Amino acid sequence: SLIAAHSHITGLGLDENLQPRPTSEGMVGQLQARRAAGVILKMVQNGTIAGRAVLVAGPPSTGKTALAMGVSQSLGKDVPFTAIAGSEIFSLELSKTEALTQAFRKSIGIKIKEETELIEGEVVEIQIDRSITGGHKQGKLTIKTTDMETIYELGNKMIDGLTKEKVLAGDVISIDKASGKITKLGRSFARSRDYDAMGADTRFVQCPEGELQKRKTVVHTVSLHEIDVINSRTQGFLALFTGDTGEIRSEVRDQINTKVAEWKEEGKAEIVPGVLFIDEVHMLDIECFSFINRALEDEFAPIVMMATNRGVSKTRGTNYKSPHGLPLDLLDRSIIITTKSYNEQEIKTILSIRAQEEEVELSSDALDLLTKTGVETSLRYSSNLISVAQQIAMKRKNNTVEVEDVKRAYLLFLDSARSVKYVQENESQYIDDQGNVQISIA
Amino acid sequence: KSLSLIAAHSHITGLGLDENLQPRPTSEGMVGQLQARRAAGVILKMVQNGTIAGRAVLVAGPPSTGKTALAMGVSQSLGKDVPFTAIAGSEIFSLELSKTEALTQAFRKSIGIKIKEETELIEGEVVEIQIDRSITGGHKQGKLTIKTTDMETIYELGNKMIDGLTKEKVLAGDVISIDKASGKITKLGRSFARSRFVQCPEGELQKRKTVVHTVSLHEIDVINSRTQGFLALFTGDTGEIRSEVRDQINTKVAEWKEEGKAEIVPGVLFIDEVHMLDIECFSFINRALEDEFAPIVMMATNRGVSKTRGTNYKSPHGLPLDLLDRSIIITTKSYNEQEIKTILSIRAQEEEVELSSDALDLLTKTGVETSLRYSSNLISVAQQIAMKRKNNTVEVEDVKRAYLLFLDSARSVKYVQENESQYIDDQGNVQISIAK
Amino acid sequence: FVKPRRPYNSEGMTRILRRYEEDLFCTF
Amino acid sequence: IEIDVLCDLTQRQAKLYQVLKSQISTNYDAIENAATNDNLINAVMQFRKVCNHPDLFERADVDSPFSFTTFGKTTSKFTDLIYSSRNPIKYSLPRLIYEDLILPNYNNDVDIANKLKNVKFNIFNPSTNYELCLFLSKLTGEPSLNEFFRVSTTPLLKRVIERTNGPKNTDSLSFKTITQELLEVTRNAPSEGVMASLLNVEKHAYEREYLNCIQRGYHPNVSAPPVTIEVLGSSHVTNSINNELFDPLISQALSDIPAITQYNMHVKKGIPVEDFPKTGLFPEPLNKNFSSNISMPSMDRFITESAKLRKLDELLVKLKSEGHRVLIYFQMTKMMDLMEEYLTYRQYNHIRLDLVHDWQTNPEIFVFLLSTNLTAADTVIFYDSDWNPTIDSQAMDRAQVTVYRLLVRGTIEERMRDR
Amino acid sequence: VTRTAAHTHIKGLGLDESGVAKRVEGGFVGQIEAREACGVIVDLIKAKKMSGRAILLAGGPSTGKTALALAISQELGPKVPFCPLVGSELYSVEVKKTETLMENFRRAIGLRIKETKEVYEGEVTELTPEDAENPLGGYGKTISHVIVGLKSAKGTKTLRLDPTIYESIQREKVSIGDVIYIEANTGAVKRVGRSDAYATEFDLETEEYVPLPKGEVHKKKEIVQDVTLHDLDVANARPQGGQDVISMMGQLLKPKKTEITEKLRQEVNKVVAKYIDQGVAELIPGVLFIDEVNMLDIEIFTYLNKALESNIAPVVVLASNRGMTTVRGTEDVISPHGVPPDLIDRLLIVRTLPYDKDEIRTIIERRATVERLQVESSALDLLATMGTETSLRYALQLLAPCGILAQTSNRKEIVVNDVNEAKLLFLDAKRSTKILETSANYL
Amino acid sequence: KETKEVYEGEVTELTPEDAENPLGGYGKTISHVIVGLKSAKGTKTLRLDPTIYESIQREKVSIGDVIYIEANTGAVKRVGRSDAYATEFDLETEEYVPLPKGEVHKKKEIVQDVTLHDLDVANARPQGGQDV
Ligand SMILES: Nc1ncnc2c1ncn2[C@@H]1O[C@H](COP(=O)(O)OP(=O)(O)O)[C@@H](O)[C@H]1O
Ligand SMILES: Nc1ncnc2c1ncn2[C@@H]1O[C@H](COP(=O)(O)OP(=O)(O)O)[C@@H](O)[C@H]1O
Ligand SMILES: Nc1ncnc2c1ncn2[C@@H]1O[C@H](COP(=O)(O)OP(=O)(O)O)[C@@H](O)[C@H]1O
Repeated sequence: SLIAAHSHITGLGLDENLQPRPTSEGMVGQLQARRAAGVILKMVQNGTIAGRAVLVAGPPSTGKTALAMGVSQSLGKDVPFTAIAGSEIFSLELSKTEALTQAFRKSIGIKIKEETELIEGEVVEIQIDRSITGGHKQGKLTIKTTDMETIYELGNKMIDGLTKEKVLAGDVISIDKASGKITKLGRSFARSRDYDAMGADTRFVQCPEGELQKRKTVVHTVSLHEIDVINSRTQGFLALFTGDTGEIRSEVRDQINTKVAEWKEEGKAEIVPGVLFIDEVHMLDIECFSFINRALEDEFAPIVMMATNRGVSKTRGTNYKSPHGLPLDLLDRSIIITTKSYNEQEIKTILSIRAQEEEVELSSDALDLLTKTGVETSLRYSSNLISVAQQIAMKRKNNTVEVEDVKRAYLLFLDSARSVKYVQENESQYIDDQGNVQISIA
Repeated sequence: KSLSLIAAHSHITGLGLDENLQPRPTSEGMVGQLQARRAAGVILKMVQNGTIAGRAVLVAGPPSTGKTALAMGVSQSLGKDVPFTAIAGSEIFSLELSKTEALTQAFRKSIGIKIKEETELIEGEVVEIQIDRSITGGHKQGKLTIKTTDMETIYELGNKMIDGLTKEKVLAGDVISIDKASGKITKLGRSFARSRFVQCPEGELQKRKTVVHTVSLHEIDVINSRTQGFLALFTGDTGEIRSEVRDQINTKVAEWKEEGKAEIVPGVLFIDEVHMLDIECFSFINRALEDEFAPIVMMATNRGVSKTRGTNYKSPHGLPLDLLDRSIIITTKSYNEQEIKTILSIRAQEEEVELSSDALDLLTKTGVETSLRYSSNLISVAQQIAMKRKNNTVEVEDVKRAYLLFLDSARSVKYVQENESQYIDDQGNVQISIAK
Repeated sequence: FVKPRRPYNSEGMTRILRRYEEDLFCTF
Repeated sequence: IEIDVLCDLTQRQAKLYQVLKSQISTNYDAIENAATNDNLINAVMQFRKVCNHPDLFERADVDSPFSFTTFGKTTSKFTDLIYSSRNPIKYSLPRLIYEDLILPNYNNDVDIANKLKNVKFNIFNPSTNYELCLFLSKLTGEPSLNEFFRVSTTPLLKRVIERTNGPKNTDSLSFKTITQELLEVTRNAPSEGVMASLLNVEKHAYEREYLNCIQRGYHPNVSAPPVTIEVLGSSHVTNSINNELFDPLISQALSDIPAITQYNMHVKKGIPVEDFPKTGLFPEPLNKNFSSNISMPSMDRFITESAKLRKLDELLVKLKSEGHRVLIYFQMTKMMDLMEEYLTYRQYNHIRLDLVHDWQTNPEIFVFLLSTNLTAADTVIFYDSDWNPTIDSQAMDRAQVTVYRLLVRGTIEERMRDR
Repeated sequence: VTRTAAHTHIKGLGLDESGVAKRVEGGFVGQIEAREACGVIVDLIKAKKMSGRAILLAGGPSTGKTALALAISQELGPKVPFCPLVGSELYSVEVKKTETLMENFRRAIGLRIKETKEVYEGEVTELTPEDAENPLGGYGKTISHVIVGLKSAKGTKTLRLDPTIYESIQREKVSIGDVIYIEANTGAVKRVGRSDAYATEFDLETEEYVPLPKGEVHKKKEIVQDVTLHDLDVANARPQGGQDVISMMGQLLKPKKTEITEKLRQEVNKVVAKYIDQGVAELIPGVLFIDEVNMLDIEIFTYLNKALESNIAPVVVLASNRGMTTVRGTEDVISPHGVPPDLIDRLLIVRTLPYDKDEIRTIIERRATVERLQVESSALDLLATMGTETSLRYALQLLAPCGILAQTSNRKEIVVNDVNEAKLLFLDAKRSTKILETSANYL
Repeated sequence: KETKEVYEGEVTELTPEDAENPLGGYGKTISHVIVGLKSAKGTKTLRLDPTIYESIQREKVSIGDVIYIEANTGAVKRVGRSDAYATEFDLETEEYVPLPKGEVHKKKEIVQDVTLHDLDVANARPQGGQDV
């Protein structure tokens, strides 16, 4: 894909003793928060501990969401990671508690084992009997490998999958019985009688040998929220993509919980927990905080990581101020990971990593100027200046980025403090809080 | 009878009044409040006369003084087939209905139309059913031999009777009922054959039955609205019935009363906590009380000089003075020791709670110092404490244990105020730590 | 022994037969 | 020799144990030592019945919603079955309301006002508003000017069923959007094409997540028909209600004609296919499991409902290579559950308690019962915990000596074993 | 092995036969008077006689109110309907909050019904329709009847279905050789699947293969079903289950909460009372639990005042951490626990007290044993001092990082160094607030 | 970028050729469908699949119509009638398209520019569900 702000983070950069390296897997510095995140990651990977609230706190441009993305990269596959912001909860078709419930159940995965018969072979003959209106469809499929040849009875869905990706005789195809997947591997006959209708140029495939039916066990992970949406109504699979899952009843949730407990006790399925990450958690209402307080005490509750960058600020939905924008009963249920600011060396290493990721060649003095600018103004400002300095240097028809390219990009694009000073020096030129402005020059 | 556990007003079977509208000191589960009960009897006679339309009354007083008890007494003394619509003030703030539309539905649910009609019914015990099938099945013939305690007859059935008897399968020994015009067969049940069980019905088959239907004006509004089926009477998605349908219903009801085919039964719309409405609902009530097809509206509130919802000023009873100008106010007063003791004894007698005289005196002292509802709630938990010790009678120690285990309002306030650091205040501050 | 096949009823239904050499559409 | 082996408690077993402990109560510790030392005995026997099998307590029948219905039920050549379900809730409507407000009458005006509002004052009438119809036909491109009056005066579901429109005017302002073009090119398109696969991702997500074979998890608790309205002495109400609930166009649309019936109308009766009633518009379910709310009692579930029976079944899976003998002890009514356990899927040669000499001559038989010399037996397995050892030693007097006391944790059974 | 949560260690209230509370039993430590009051309330619920009884669990944070509600639910058993709820859950964007409160009120009242089902089950042998003589009349359908032959174990019979029952048959895609299950109560058909009398190795649709059903065709079977009043209300408000086109199209519409009228609830109550009077169903009243009852505004409290006076209302238990707080939706109404005095008069406040050092220590010990962790005595004492200094929940939630740090260093025990490192890595609310007050760029 | 290989033009004949020994119990069992297409300077006779023939019945394709077949999918598309085949001189509501230019067999590379929101909108809705 494209290069984003967290593309360089490929994990957490920790040893087997949960000790962070000074620079590993795109993460440099922040050792105590990285060790705490490794402890959280090991607690997730254990899977026996449910519904723990974790708060990540610190100033802006420090690495809270960088730490969350490092946890997500170190989480591994087939483990859910639902990364949402605090503004997605406020919806017009869902309640706040229902949206929070859907976000909670999107983070709990169910690993299901299924038994599948794979039937790969050359098609001898397809007989399809259809009704006059084409509604009812049945028939037979005589399929063959180099050892034995069988005849199968086809249903409606298998015939519908045979009509699309049109299978003729002499075609080597694969049949997945548990999923209804028709895969045309190719054509093995190459008959002399060729029709003028098709434009098919299927490759030659060797005749498959051995047994025709092969038994195998497949493993797939489906989230809880998919199961409630599917079981909620008839066309729930459409609602999994349209998002028209309006306020699923609690009876569906209770029956799905009992059914997945029965699936766990049968050995058919297993429950893996994941991480619900909530960026900008101060934006939630006090009703959302109360629902989070009572929903953390559930058996099917994931590990909740929250990130906020605010001090003693006003809690939304109330009239008082609280630390981190969160009430004290929520902070009672949470363990707080604190993230601290960087020095010159950590900012320099972050900028060098970001320039290496962006395929931007920097000189030593250009990197020193970018480090000094990042220390003075902001790390994000210099990390944004890297790309436009690279564009300026490529406009100058030289491969590397020099000091004057960084100075030209600094002169062209402003930071927060310079723009604040320019606005305050030219106050009448801008619309103030009272809606007064002087457009006229004279 | 229907579903009824023991509730807060289960002991009230009506208003304990004489023929001269004089309240007895203890009758029909109601004690005390002589002026309030006499005023409620006057309002009940206004409803029973049926010639006065759109009168608003306000039952006002302190909490736990019997405003809802008075409304329940009026509802119980009203009788059957008279519409009593009891709603709370927060029920009309809907998401799919406007507040004036919800108030219109609540107003028109309390006016009924009484229609009497005749139907020919055949209710009998089936002796036997014979049906001789054809060679192919184009025509079916049959004989139904039915009987009662007095009569016994045989009927030559048509095709539609045979189809309506094979569906809803009737065998020999079934007491059934047949409506001839609508073709509906209802299996009342198995007769007294030893081999549910219902006795064989009395004679004179094919009898005229007079059915008296009381249909509220809201139901006819939902029916006459052609975009609304009567399932919206059960689903509740009527969705802002248009005014012109209501005008056609009013003209049709007036012409039915003039023709003599139907009668009008006015009822009572009771609004508990009427202060929870806002000012626009009060204005709509102020105009809607002037309709000819408007019921008598009882309103209950306990607030005193409170801020009116939707405004920024304060008004008596939470109600603006144009609404109080259109209403006559019934004032309920507090109870003394004897009335509290009689209410507690009635509540204990209803819940089958046998308690001693000194236990009654202790509960009366608790209900005088604290509240009537606290002691009436303490009665049942004291009974549970009594049967935990395998005792069938509530003693003084059971009431003492119930008072120790469960707190009242003032004790909870005092215990909170003595330990206010352990709770969450208005600023969200709490000290969850117990040391240092 | 061997269990018999399920009875296959295709009366009054058009047939599409795809074989090695030719394809047939037996319609009505 | 003695190999007491332990098990857990399943979800239904734990639910039955909790409901028994809450519905019995009365000093459960005294119940525990009462079960240790040996009304009172029936609670101990029903607790042991719950511990043995959840289906020993009540049989698990079908999992269906509660039918909120009144129907024609038998109180007790072909017998016909006719749909006769009705709601127990009956709404009584008087004849006066129906005959004076809904039906046309000489003193009524509903037909006259309906024609005046729907036909005479319709703005899509070509007799009075031909200019608006011409403008809308230039806009939409409809080949018929009467389409707007027909569409505006038909029910929406009836319109949805009867939308078979083929030609459109090219000289019109109705434009073909880009997304509609992408819909049209992949209406009938094979897989692995880039335009075909870029717009068919829901089917790919269906196929790769194995959603074709996923079991149903939720069914409703109560299933109810609509509330039946009865009007006494009027067949018009019954005819209108039957025409509304069982409208043949909507009923035919949500179903299909049988194929031999389609052959009879098309070939034998000469009806063209274009004049057939529209069928097959009912949406397909996710699976065959999602087609109905009724769930059959699974035989494979019955093994895993009891941890004792599940562990015993995987023990016969493990020890199928060597003959043995099973012992049930004092618990009655657990025999027929075992007979239907081993005669449905896992067929083992067996006898029911002569047969001792049959065991001593035939070694291909596998399972004993003998609820309370047999030296030809080689491996014994019990089904009761450590009771008074007199009858236990009498049982092992029959008798390699391998002993299995299937013990269950978290229950009175393991309590008494520990005693 | 087993996944644990905040209230996994609690098995019940843990009382004697006389109602007194043992100090440490049932997963509970302390709160003797609160547990005794909850046991009295549990006995009141088990009496199944009263309606609308309401208590309030009042206390500080982390004092065990939700623990007591879960203990009440565990002591009542799975048959008694327990409806847990938050005060924030009543604010729905589909329907009004009072309707949601009434729906939860009906959801907390249960019913156990014996139901007789008439069943035609068996393997389809023949399935022949009889066509209508005028197929295109527009008044009937293309067929008149359908003859279907079903054989069970030791029994064979044929059925003549009307087109509605055959429509229900053919929507299940029933062919020759399918064991099926027709329910005569609703007309619903279950296709059990292919019979095993034929060959089962030549299908492609991963079907299941079932034997012939035992007994005769046309059985009458008794099923014990546990429903709620809300289930009946939502089934009658949105009708699904019939074979008429209204039920079938209402199956396919998007479900949405509606304001269920009082007329439908009274009709459902009449039918349920008729079921009770015939002795075929029994009523099981239950518990509606509302945690964080401070989140309700004044309209929900006003509707609660009316709804508690009903003759079918369940036992409602509430929890609140608030002290003298203003009621939500009001301006100047200062009330205890954020609950207005009109509802407080209808309540029975059950106080819950904070814990001591040793109670916190044994709570930490029980939470360590339920999470399968081994803690040294000195580390347990340091955890107890940390719990008394910061918070009980912070000491309980630090056990899992201590176990992670213990298993990192290849140890099973939790040493004092592990809990010191977990104290250093993870912060409580007070230390985080002290960092917030002494920081410049709004930490 | 994608490759479209199509045969389009005014049609000349539609002969659903019957097979030898054509089974039993069915009428007009089709071995193949011969379609004679013509365009500007080109004329091609195509031997199609039998299963295209019902699509011939689906789009109401008669002799004189301008049709359009993609090679990969084999789906016909009745664009309209030819301008020369305006036989109904008095009254007709057919759309008379001109005869298409170039050869009948044309294989062309086309480029389609969409957005990701267009893909999300087209994938969200049920693509040809054909239900109520
Ligand atoms: N330890 C780190 N290693 C690498 N990059 C980091 C680190 N900490 C912060 N960053 C970078 O700093 C930027 C701001 O961090 P981020 O977490 O996105 O915002 P905030 O810290 O304000 O929540 C990100 O683009 C991220 O790539
Ligand atoms: N006069 C009375 N006679 C009998 N019972 C009464 C009387 N007044 C009040 N009660 C009972 O006291 C309880 C609380 O009174 P309530 O009707 O709630 O008063 P209010 O509605 O003014 O708060 C009710 O259950 C009611 O039955
Ligand atoms: N008496 C007790 N014995 C054992 N554990 C308790 C006790 N009281 C509280 N806890 C534990 O303390 C935690 C907080 O209890 P909870 O009821 O959720 O908070 P609150 O009391 O604020 O509602 C719970 O996880 C519970 O397990």
